[PDB]
Amino acid sequence: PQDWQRLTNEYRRWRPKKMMVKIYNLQIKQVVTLQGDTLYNNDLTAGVHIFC
Amino acid sequence: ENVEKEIAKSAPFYILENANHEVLRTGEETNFHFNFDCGWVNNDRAYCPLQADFNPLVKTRRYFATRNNYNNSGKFVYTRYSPYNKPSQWMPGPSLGYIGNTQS
Amino acid sequence: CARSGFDKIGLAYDSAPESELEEKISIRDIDNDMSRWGQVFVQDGTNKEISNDNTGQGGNTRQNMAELKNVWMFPNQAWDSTPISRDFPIWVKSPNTDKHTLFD
Amino acid sequence: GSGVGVSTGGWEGGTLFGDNRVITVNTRQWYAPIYNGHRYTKLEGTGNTFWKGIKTPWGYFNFNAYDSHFSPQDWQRLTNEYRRWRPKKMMVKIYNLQIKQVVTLQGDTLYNNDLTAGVHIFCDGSHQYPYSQHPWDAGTMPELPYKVWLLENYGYFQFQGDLIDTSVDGGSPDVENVEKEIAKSAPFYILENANHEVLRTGEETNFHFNFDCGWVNNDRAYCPLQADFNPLVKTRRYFATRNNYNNSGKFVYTRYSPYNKPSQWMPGPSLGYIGNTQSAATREQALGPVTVVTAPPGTSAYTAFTEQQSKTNQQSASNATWSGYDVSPVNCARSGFDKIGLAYDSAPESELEEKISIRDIDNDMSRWGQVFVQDGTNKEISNDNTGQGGNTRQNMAELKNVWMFPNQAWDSTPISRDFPIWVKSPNTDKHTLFDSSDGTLPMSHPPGTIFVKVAKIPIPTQTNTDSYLTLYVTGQVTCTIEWEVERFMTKNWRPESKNDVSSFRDAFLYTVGADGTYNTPERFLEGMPTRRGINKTL
Amino acid sequence: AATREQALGPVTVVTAPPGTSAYTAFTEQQSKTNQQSASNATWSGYDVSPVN
Amino acid sequence: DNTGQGGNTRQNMAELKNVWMFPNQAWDSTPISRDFPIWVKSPNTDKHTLFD
Amino acid sequence: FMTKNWRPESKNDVSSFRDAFLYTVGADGTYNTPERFLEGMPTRRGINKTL
Amino acid sequence: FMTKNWRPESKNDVSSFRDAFLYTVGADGTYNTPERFLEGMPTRRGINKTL
Amino acid sequence: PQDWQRLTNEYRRWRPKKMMVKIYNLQIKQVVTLQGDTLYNNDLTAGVHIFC
Amino acid sequence: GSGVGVSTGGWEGGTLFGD
Repeated sequence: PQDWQRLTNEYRRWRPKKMMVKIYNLQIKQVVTLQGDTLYNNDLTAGVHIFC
Repeated sequence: ENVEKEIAKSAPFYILENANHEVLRTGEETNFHFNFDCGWVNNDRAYCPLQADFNPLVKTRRYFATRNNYNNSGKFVYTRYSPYNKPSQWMPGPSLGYIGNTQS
Repeated sequence: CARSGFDKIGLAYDSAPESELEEKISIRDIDNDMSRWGQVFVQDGTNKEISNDNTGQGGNTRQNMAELKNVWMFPNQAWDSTPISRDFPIWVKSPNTDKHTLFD
Repeated sequence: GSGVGVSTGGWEGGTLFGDNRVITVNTRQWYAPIYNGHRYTKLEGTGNTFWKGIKTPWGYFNFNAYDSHFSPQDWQRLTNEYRRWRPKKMMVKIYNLQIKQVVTLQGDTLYNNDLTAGVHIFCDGSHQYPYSQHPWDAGTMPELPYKVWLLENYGYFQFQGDLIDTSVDGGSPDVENVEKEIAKSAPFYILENANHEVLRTGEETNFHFNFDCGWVNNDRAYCPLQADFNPLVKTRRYFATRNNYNNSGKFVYTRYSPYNKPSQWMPGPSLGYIGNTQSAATREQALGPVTVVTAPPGTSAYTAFTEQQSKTNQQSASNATWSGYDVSPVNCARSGFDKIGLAYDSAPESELEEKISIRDIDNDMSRWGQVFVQDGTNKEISNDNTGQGGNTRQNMAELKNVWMFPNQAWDSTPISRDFPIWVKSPNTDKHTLFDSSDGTLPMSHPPGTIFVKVAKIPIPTQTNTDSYLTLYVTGQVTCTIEWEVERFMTKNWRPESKNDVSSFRDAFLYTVGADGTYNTPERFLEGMPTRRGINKTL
Repeated sequence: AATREQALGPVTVVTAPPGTSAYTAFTEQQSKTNQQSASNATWSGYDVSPVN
Repeated sequence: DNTGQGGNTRQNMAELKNVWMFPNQAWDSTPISRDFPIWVKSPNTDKHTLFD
Repeated sequence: FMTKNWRPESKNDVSSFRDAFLYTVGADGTYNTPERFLEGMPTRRGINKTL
Repeated sequence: FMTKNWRPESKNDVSSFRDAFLYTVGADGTYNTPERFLEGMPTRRGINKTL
Repeated sequence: PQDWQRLTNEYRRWRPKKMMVKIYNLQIKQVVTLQGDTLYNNDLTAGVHIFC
Repeated sequence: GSGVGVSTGGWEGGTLFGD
């Protein structure tokens, strides 16, 4: 909210130049129900598909 | 010859597994760069109507026509605009006066 | 488009995602920019229909002025795009069609 | 070398016609009085108008007209010999400055020259100050090089009287009152914030400018957009015809005539509104084809009510003239209405006679007289099969209002010798196609306005009230514009119509009379308009 | 209509310069300009098709 | 008046037969058959709108 | 922006907001957002543009 | 200034002025000046300073 | 007023660094009363004392 | 150059905001 306020108050116009996105610290968790309870344990060697 | 039969035939179906893309694990990361090509976003306002910007201190050179007798024998009689009312060449921007349906 | 009189009509939106507590619907009321117009009126001639004879007095009454509700694109039009709030979309996908008119 | 007793320059003038360039040098004798008593004051229009603005202790050089730059013959030779022209670069030179003091020693007034008095000269090239100069203003450079030119007082719009009206009382701040806000956010400009020169009699100054602009086309189309084709070949296209006037009907097709062929080229835009002629006695209400009421959403302009459909403040068409500003002419590509929009006088400050000239003559066939649209059969269809016709139906209608549409091509209005050259294009984000029905060339950054005021020399007073010394500035200004031109070439066999004087109705014109009154055209043809004889293959 | 050379088309355009009188023309008394009836205009004018 | 019930009936919706050029319009040109003309002469006029 | 305007421009101050507690969390953690368009700090407020 | 503050600061907008016509000349040329301290745009308004 | 507003809104603190004053375009006028009227005529070779 | 009839300076004004 302040970056917006300071943007609109101090500047005549703006446009984006270039964007950079970074997807990192990935963590893949498995959901298993051992009993009535649900427990969340981390399964290594599971992949995630990412497509731009 | 059935055209609706054809629309359904020529409708696409897309699958994202045709495309080359990354498969990552916990240790891996990825990033993407993009370069915008775009117009601006203007933060400043006009304080004046498009047609109101002129100098009342000078008298205009232009006259406006007036019909006189309301019949076939009539003709336009011309008289000078007021300094405070001057014609303009700048039209209003486009608009559609339809407010949308509120029928409940 | 360029009519600011109707700013209140088109856009109404909520900031709060996934909040069933309250609507909090915000509508764009405030535009002080004078390059956007409230109304446009067109006036096509005298206020009384012309008599077909020479001499004679006026004729049946006639509608001199009218509001133009629908203003399309025309030469020498200049206006300003709507003021945007903090929560708006930045960009929109332009279609991949062959022909495009002015982007506003 | 330099000083009080050597001139800074000399009188330059004339014209140079060339193949690719025309250079018109013009010098005038000008003077600036003390405007408004050296004070900024709120300018309010008398009568009924809501225009409100500032009156400024400044005056300015307005170089925008053709007749100021070209003589009557330079114009004639321009329009006859050249296909198109545009300005390239302008250079103005303000020199031979002389500051005189006005003192009344007795009943008589005597004019004695006070050295060491300055003059402020400011060219706004960035347009940081309101550009209030309008085309079709009477304060441009005189067409007669021997007439002295009184600079015009500068002033600018500030706020709209009926958009500051409601509940603007200053008892307590109303942040939700929008009209209270318009008045708060209205600007106020002072030309003493800007860096500018102060000159004395020995000093001079000059300014250069580089135009970036479109052209001014002097050639006419002899053919309608849709009439250019070869009747010797038969067309391949057929036109549909309904047969039986009922549901069982269908279109039956038959070939166009060789002499009637369809076209892909639409008529250029036009608005069929001729403006209000009601015999209204108020000159300051809006009489114009399109009057535009600018009001922000929350504001109430003059007498306004809420339309209950949209629940927004709106005005009656009669009240809107109070609150709004007309645009004329709107006819654009329709040449049928040429007579409607423009009427103007050449003669400045002459109370002798009106001499109002209206643009009657346009021979250009790329501009259309009327457009008719015809939507189907002349009789309504019966809902049963078989049956005969139905209730009568209106087959054809005139389209009065033609907006912008794909495949439109037209030509701008022919301009006379005395028109404005350019017009300020607004600094708005969005613009459509530039076509001015007054023929002007809109430019993003036109030549920067040159402002002049006379330095304020105080008079000591016991009462300490403001008292200034009464004195004025006279000088010489040389405006030299370089024009980019194109000579025409044609394979046409027949002779073209050249703007001869033989077509003038008045024999003695562009010449002084017995008392020195310079006789000017009262007609549009006598002003030697463009687009006369030079033919343009469509 | 049996006449192939009259204008049958969505938009028929009568090009006449201001002072001219095209075919059978009358003066509209509002603008005092020569105008034509929609039936006569087909004689004097040129259709554009298709306008869709 | 305030309160009250409705009023005279009103036409809510209508077909727009004539759609002129307006901002944010995007469309595609007509499909052409094997036998069409390739090109057309653009007029030598000063002003042109969009070519479709 | 750069301007020769003398008078002060309208800057999107919070003082014009109707709700005092806004853009801040509450007792239960609910982040209070604007329900009005002015409280969303729109553009085109005070910066004047010579026409 | 630089800040990590999330919320918008109070900026000395003119909207808080009580008198609409201010810092501008009148009909007779009288330049209208603030009669109040807020209308004189004081310092130390919105910019927050971590203690 | 706007330079002040933009100053106070956009900046955390300020102080002056260096000032430069320039006194120029000097004009010395004499006040003489030739009659009931007072007339103001410019007398060259009259000095002004300036001391910083 | 210099003398009774040439000005010693000109009107300067405005402001420049910078970082």
